[PDB]
Amino acid sequence: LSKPKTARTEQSPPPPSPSPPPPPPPSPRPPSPNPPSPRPPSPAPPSPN
Amino acid sequence: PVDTATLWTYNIIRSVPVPAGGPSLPILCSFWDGKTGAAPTTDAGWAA
Ligand SMILES: *[C@@H]1O[C@H](CO)[C@H](O)[C@H](O)[C@H]1O
Ligand SMILES: *[C@H]1O[C@H](CO)[C@H](O)[C@H](O)[C@H]1O
Ligand SMILES: *[C@H]1O[C@H](CO)[C@H](O)[C@H](O)[C@H]1O
Ligand SMILES: *[C@H]1O[C@H](CO)[C@H](O)[C@H](O)[C@H]1O
Ligand SMILES: *[C@H]1O[C@H](CO)[C@H](O)[C@H](O)[C@H]1O
Ligand SMILES: *[C@H]1O[C@H](CO)[C@H](O)[C@H](O)[C@H]1O
Ligand SMILES: *[C@H]1O[C@H](CO)[C@H](O)[C@H](O)[C@H]1O
Repeated sequence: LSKPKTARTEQSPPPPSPSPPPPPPPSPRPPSPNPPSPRPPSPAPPSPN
Repeated sequence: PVDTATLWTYNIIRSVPVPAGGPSLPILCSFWDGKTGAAPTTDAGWAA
């Protein structure tokens, strides 16, 4: 070869930069609703006379 | 002839292969050409 290995004046290039991190786990889920509020008392019948 | 370069090529072999999942084993080869001063006599000189 024309110019031998002793005449290679270039400088070596850096290593590969690292690989990116992984994605996150899917977030949880908003708390589910509550069961319908219980109805009120029921008015007793007419008072006697 | 005097005052020309010359290519010294070294090939190194390890008894056990580097672990497959681990990083590369990084080596620093310190070299004394055999004609200049008396060569380092301690590992500190080789590492310098
Ligand atoms: C309430 O209903 C379901 C589960 O009960 C859903 O996953 C959410 O937790 C919320 O919307
Ligand atoms: C690093 O790479 C360059 C090639 O550009 C050169 O061969 C150096 O000798 C090597 O150490
Ligand atoms: C990523 O790292 C490599 C070497 O580890 C190199 O320096 C790149 O320039 C950097 O972006
Ligand atoms: C992710 O990226 C780096 C280079 O950026 C390298 O290729 C790793 O092998 C890959 O996992
Ligand atoms: C919901 O939770 C996930 C984590 O699993 C994500 O990182 C964010 O905190 C949010 O999108
Ligand atoms: C009366 O009590 C509740 C309401 O207060 C409900 O409607 C019942 O059906 C009734 O008995
Ligand atoms: C008639 O009924 C009412 C309900 O509020 C009450 O019990 C009285 O004592 C009765 O006279």
